[PDB]
Amino acid sequence: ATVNQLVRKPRARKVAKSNVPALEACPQKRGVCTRVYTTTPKKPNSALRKVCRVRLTNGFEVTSYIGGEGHNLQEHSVILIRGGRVKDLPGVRYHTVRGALDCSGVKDRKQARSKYGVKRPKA
Amino acid sequence: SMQDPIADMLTRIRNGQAANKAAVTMPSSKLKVAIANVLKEEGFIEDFKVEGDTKPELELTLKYFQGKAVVESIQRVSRPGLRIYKRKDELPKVMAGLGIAVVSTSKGVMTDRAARQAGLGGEIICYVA
Amino acid sequence: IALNKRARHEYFIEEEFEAGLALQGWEVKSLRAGKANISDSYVLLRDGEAFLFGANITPMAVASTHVVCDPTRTRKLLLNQRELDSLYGRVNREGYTVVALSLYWKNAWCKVKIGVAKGKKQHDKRSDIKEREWQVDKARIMKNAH
RNA sequence: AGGAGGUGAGGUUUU
RNA sequence: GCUUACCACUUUGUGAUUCAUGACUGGGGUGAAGUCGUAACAAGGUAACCGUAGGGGAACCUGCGGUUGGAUCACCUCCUU
RNA sequence: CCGCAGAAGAAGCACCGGCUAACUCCGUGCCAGCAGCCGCGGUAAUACGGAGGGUGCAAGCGUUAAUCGGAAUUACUGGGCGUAAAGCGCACGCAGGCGGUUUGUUAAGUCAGAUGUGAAAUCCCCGGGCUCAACCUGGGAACUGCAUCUGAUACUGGCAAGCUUGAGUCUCGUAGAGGGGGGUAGAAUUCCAGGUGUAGCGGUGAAAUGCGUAGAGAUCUGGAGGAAUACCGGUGGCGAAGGCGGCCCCCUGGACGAAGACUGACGCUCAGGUGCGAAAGCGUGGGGAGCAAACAGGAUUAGAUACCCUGGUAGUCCACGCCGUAAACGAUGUCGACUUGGAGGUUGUGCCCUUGAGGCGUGGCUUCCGGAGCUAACGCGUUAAGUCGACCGCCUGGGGAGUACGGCCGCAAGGUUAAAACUCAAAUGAAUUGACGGGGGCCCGCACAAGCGGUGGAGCAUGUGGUUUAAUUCGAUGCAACGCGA
RNA sequence: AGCUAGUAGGUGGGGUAACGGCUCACCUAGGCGACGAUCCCUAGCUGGUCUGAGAGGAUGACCAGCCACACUGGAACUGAGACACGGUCCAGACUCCUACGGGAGGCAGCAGUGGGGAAUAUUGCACAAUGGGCGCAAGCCUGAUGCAGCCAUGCCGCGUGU
Ligand SMILES: [Mg+2]
Ligand SMILES: [Mg+2]
Ligand SMILES: [Mg+2]
Ligand SMILES: [Mg+2]
Ligand SMILES: [Mg+2]
Ligand SMILES: [Mg+2]
Ligand SMILES: [Mg+2]
Ligand SMILES: [Mg+2]
Ligand SMILES: [Mg+2]
Ligand SMILES: [Mg+2]
Ligand SMILES: [Mg+2]
Ligand SMILES: [Mg+2]
Ligand SMILES: [Mg+2]
Ligand SMILES: [Mg+2]
Ligand SMILES: [Mg+2]
Repeated sequence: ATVNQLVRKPRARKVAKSNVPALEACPQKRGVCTRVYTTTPKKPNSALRKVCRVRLTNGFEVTSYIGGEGHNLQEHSVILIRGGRVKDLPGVRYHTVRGALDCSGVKDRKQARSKYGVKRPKA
Repeated sequence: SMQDPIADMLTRIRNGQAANKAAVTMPSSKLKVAIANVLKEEGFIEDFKVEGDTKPELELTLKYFQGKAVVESIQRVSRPGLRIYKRKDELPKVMAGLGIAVVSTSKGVMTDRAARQAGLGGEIICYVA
Repeated sequence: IALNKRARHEYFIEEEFEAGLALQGWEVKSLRAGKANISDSYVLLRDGEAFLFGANITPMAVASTHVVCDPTRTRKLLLNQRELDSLYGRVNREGYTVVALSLYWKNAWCKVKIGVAKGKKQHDKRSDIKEREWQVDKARIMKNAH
């Protein structure tokens, strides 16, 4: 706290890691899911969750959660990851953009169409 | 050890105010009597008297308008560890003109308003309010 | 062994037998390997001798990249006539709920090792219900603010 | 309250 | 045209740093409370903790130095408060 | 710009439990599923999927990516280090930072005036033109900066002079387990030798391992050997810390008290660096009475690697070195000044009728309570955790981790510096109520203790669990279910 | 946590359009460094832009000034002005052509294609205006520039009606 101490060694700021290191300051990443499966969740939300391990173009393999009810995803699928973490899944910090070259929207879903890929129906 | 006489004087003044002492005594110097004069000009104290020749002793008497002390806050500014200097017009005004930021300028010791009127600057000894 | 850790930690299994089930070619050929998701299969009363419910199909890469094979498909349990009405009565007035536990093999048939488990009671929510009531009361009592 | 007068621990760790 | 010196690139030999890989091996975190014992939280039923040495299938145990971040006080008898 | 038919040719997204603006139904029923957090969803979901209806923006709405803000959450303005993360174990000291009082002189830091300059562009202000705007543009200010010339001398500083008020020396004493070396005394324990002497000794909550008719244990004589010094001895003293405890001698350090004389800022704090540094451990050579890691045997327990017992080596001891780690604590770094107090222990000193051990006090060390003040409170409180100044070190959510790697030191065990990846959304500190304690104190109970008579042993009846069938309808499950509903 | 000996300086020559170890011969053994020398990683810098009341933090999108570069590397010439962005020589990789005697090439210019990516443009018109260079000058050309195409990528305005 002494001014002489500050002069002899300036007070430095603590670095802060990004919550999505595998993105490297990029809005989205493309890869293909090395495996698509389901993972047991934590204590309170025992509802089953769907995940896939996908190796990106940067040489890193990450696990991404699948939203919606029913997933149009499998292995060998060209996917898109956007980022975002779920506190209910251990070690999961990614989300898949359903509707990017190998996925359809949620079947029989008429709400949040923009967020779930489906286009607005004519009738 | 004794690295700043002005800070010691301010601390003794504040302690006397806290303890409701009538008079506080200390060793004297030209800077100390100058600060005492600049404080007495605005009447933050009753009077300062320096006695003795071999060991000059300055004793300052504290004003008391009521049970509350006349001087409420007093803070050293230009400490030996960090000196403070401001421009001609950039001197601070404590409590928007209520109180004095004692400043020693080229001509001598004076208050913030006196420094602004004289159009010069110097080092800010202490804020008093 | 597909022990169904949920039904193991809660409401230990009491009664079971050995029988297969009916399925199409889409949701088969992976149960031979073993991959499946049969955790807490919600088997309920069906007119066709309590058709298999709850458990979904394995997420193995057998997909036609549209769906896995069948998001919801009929699965049939196997019983000549022993447990339709008795199962209804037990669920109604006993507390025993039959669920699927494991998938054993005769090397050909993926056997439905359905277990009749007891309905266990929920945890005492008598604290969180009052917490929610206090939260809504706090949200409602913000009226006198202008 | 200044100094010395003594018990009573193999007899239950888990949920 | 011949030649000398200065390089640039290449090659050789020997070093330094970094990355990936590597049979195997060590420790850590999360999940199940599955197995085993109960070490700590009360005097936690042997008060623990810190330093250090040794031992055990492990929580730990024991040997020596230090702390209260421990408990009754005095199962009786005294005399000072 | 003028004419041409007709609204005729042109609206979506997100959200609707609190943060935040918005409520109802249907179906699923910890399932399917939403989400940034809090958190939902176990038959009745305004939270999930759908529907209806509302709200927020609108040719644009939501998710994601990056910066700052809120984060005072790297804090210079503007944090903290006793118990939440944080005072190095302690001391010396260099570079470095700061610096008591007075005079003169320098213009260095600082202040004032003036000049040039800070490209244009861009922000901003006054206006103008594109249907206003977006956009463009004129003028102005600003760009806090930089260098130069002249003055100011209060402060910091360079130079020259001084002073004691700080800091040291000398004179005289005081107290002290301060440090090292060399001798020396006693008690006690162990062992050996000698005498008496018999069936036991030792030990535990209880037993046994262990020793013993060869003569133990027990009691008297002599001798050998090692460690520490009963009482005085004490919240007493000394030392920087660790630490220091019979007595004497030798060498020697440090502290305080009395004024006096002397130098005269010679001072304070320190990175690196140096030295000291409990105990344990390591190397060399001795020594070993007791204690006892590890180990052996006997107990306990369902098992005991341990608390119970008998042995028992290293070590504990000495001399020279290595190690440099402790809850090395006052969890409070060193130094200087100020601020009410009340009771104390020890020392020196003036002093008073020393009338007596007492009276008026004053300085050095230390303990408790306590005012203002401070702190989240507990509590600090003149020996501050209060008021301030000078300097150094340290902390930035927890685990991973004081861990690996790297460097250095060490014979070794290891010590110093010192992370990241990953994971969680808490971790923690003070304090209140209840609960609990094989915690304490106090008072009660066919509860304990004292008596009397019952069940489990036999026969019969009633209900329940298991089995069985067509049902053995069904309800209840310790006290508080079982001749219960009935 | 040490680096450096053409390295620090001087004496003279040479060299440069000019100073200078820029270089040569000799001599002196210093110079830099705890204000971080040397070494490793990263990085175009500035005016500015964003976020902030402020000090501060992030960054260098458009535009302007400066620097460096033109497949990688080395070297020189012309020219006042380069070690040369659509001049020259050479080593290496790649590609292309060849009659197999032997030659050409460097889109980080405008466009455009292959690959990468979450992801970003037409192989247009014109010197019509300004500017650029050449020339008595008319006049030449300019992928600078101006206009045109696509994209809601961002700002602004209007409309779906009363
Ligand atoms: Mg225990
Ligand atoms: Mg801010
Ligand atoms: Mg900040
Ligand atoms: Mg803080
Ligand atoms: Mg702490
Ligand atoms: Mg300390
Ligand atoms: Mg330590
Ligand atoms: Mg022994
Ligand atoms: Mg400490
Ligand atoms: Mg107190
Ligand atoms: Mg952390
Ligand atoms: Mg270590
Ligand atoms: Mg020359
Ligand atoms: Mg770069
Ligand atoms: Mg070209």
